[PDB]
Amino acid sequence: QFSLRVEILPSYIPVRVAEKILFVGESVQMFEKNQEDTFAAELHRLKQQPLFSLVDFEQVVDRIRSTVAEHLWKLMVEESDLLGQLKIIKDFYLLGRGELFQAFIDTAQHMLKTPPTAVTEHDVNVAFQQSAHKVLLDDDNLLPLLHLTIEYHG
Amino acid sequence: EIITLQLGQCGNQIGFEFWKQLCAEHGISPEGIVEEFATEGTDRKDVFFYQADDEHYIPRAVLLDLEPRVIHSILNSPYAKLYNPENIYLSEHNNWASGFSQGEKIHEDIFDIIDREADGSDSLEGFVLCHSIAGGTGSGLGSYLLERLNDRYPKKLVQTYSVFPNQDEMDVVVQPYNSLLTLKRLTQNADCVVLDNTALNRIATDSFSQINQLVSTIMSASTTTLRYPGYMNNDLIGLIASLIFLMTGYTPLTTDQSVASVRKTTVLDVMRRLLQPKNVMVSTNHCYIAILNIIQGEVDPTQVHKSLQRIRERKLANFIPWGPIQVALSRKSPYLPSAHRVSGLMMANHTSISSLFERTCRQYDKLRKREAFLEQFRKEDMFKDNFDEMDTSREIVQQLIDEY
Amino acid sequence: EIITLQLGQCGNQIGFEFWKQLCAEHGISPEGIVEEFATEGTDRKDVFFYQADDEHYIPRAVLLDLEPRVIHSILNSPYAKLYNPENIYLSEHNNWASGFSQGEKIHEDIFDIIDREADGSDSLEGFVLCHSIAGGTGSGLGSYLLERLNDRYPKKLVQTYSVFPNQDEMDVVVQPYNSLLTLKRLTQNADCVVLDNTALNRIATDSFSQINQLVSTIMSASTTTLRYPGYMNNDLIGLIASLIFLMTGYTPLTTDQSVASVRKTTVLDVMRRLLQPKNVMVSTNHCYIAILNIIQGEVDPTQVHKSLQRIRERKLANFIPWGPIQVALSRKSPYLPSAHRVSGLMMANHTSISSLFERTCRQYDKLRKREAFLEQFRKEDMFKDNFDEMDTSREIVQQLIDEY
Repeated sequence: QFSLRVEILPSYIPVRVAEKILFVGESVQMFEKNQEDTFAAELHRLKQQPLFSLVDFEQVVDRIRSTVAEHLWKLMVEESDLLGQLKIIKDFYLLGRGELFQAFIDTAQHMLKTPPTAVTEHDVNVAFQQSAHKVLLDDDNLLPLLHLTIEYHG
Repeated sequence: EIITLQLGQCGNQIGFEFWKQLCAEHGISPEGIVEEFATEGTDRKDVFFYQADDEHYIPRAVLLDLEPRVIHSILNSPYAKLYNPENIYLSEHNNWASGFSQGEKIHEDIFDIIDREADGSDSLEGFVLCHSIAGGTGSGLGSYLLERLNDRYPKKLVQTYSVFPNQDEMDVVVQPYNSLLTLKRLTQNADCVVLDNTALNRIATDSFSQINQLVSTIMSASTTTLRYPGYMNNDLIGLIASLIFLMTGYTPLTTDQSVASVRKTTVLDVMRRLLQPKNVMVSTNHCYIAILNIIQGEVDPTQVHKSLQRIRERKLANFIPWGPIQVALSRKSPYLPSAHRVSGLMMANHTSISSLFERTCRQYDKLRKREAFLEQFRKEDMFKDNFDEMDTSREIVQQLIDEY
Repeated sequence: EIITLQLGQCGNQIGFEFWKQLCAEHGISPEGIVEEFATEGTDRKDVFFYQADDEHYIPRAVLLDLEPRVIHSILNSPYAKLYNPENIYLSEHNNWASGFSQGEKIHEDIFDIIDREADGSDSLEGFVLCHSIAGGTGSGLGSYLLERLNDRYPKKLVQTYSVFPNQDEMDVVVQPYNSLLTLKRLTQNADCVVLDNTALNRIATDSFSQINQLVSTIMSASTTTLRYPGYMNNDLIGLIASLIFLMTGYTPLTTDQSVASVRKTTVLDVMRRLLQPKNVMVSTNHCYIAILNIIQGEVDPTQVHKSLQRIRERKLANFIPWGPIQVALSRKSPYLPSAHRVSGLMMANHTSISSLFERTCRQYDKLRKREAFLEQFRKEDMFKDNFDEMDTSREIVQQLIDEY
């Protein structure tokens, strides 16, 4: 998790490209062919220029930016399916699968009108687990990933 | 979950075609097998079916009848193997008193079957009843079952699809008595769908197979959202609370040959069509009590709001002066062709239904003054001494009419 | 948007060929499909058609008739599937009184259809009526519909293409009564296109198929600019305000075989030709009230100004002494061949039309003095007691003639 600096940033460099730099790099450090050497020739080329031309500094950054972004979108959607994951969030977070909750509310009702204690946190995770099976939803995937929390004592 | 109690020839058939429609919708094979294309289905099946170790699905249905012929024919159909032979019941060997007497006689086995079916469901919600109120079988047997059920299960809903006798056509000569008694029992025990052959066949025009296909269509469209979970209206009790006698109407009641006119069908035009008396399948500035419109297919809530606004401004409807509709949306089954771009079903409570009883009362009063066809009734124990039952039933119906 | 109400055999046909012309212009397939070349079309279609979920387009038309034969033949045409079977209406089973009586009898279904069609349009502008004033069907049914429509919809325009009986030819023996009554109703309710078989066939010379093809041409050319939005005259009300009884004329009324003479056709020569009595399709220094010329094809406003100047100087026309024309331009459909370099249509209001009624009045007065063919009229309820209706209608027409 890196950040950006402004109190040391140059003057003639705009913050817009500064943000572009901060993203194109972190998208590599986190991520742990021909798209590698050719840009090295581009950067080296600028080192030969006897005059710093911002109008050209962006035409090399933005292409590098758009290439990694195009490469990242390929993974964030196709390989790592986002649609399936968003479909999970809409169902459970946003009450998309409301039919699961009317049963969970039907069961785990008396154990919540009382003030919360140190034991109620587990008294509901089971009831929620009794619920998913009560709606014939049988999937060991994405079932243990959902853990209800009880903000107790603060 | 839910149970279905269908009585008499009318109810037996009603059930046959209702389950035909259901298995068509959910991709259930005639034998109870599941088709390959429907293996990964998302549709909820527990509501009307329970699966078996053999992977087949069994309806939560019970067959009752005073006579064997109808069910025997059913078991000769391609759908025969689907039903549960254990649940089906047939009398070993046309009057309401006789029907109720038999009901008193065969309490034990019927309630055995009902209990067995009930204990197999974790979250049973209510009951569904399909029967005719005129014939001897349906009327009396439904009366007895409703009484003993409301007594046995005081925490379950009881929904019925009661078929009313034709009146313009002069079928049961003793229909007034059976109808009046069944209505007594319905008011005194039934939680909540009136049906008449007259207007039903009128709309069909303008065999029992097609009539009851339409009726099963109505039932399935009523239960769609429950079958297909969504966001709102995820329970039968939600339905009932939003309305509470009823009448129904369905827009896309089109023959298999009448698909040629693929009319651009908005939501506005449908919801409008559901309002006209013509589409109300049943036959004093009488007004409404409640209206519900369930819409299938693509739907934009902006369109729904616009339609509601325009209809409200056009004041095509009338409401009670002493009290302050509803438009719910569902999703079509992914299997049956979507020949209709958007479709609509309407269930409403309207005061005009009172007239029905006024006719039957008029019919009944038109007989009780001359003691017509009471000889058979005196035979049974219930009417062996007197007929105070009849007087109480008539006064109850009169009270209901006054209340309306 | 707009609706078309066509009555009687005359109106039914008129509609058939009018919609034929429309579908030809807009590239609409006979079955309602859209051709590939017209997929990206810019022409506005909502005005006369509404599309359907099946991508087909349906006319905003309703078919009415006392007899089945004509419409039955229509539905055997290649264009049959295009129309909406729901809207079409046919009487299950030649007099004006009978027609109006039936209109009173069949109010409900007709207005049901009309309301259904109306609610499908956001910005309905007016009504279009096509009928004949002589025959029993058209006259009486149009009378009834106009009355109940002006009553029902007090904020919509009502335009008609009324066909007048031939007079030089002695067709309806009872024509004077029907014509006089229809004229009464037209004055008393009609917002705004007179038509006669005599002069129409005269110009045709110098079957009903060709006559009504010409009539449909007139109608389509009248509605062109509305169909094809431009800068000015972008609404029917704009048309009506610029003029307000009418007569019409069209220059390029040329056979499919008469294209051999490709005459260099300016705008000046066309607009000139539209003025002559010969081209006026209908048959005291009588003068004009208003003139409108819609011009199709390439047009230079300098040419238009020059033509207007020259005609004004040549004083070929006469105007009212007590009050102070109009030349609108449109664009041809991109599909039909532009066999004409520039074409012109004229609609005018001229005092001479009064003569028409003077003839019919003379006809009617030539009968009322001897009570000819009143036996059938007495049969109907409207003329069961007396015929004060007739006297009022005659006096109204006399008042209109005096006003002219």
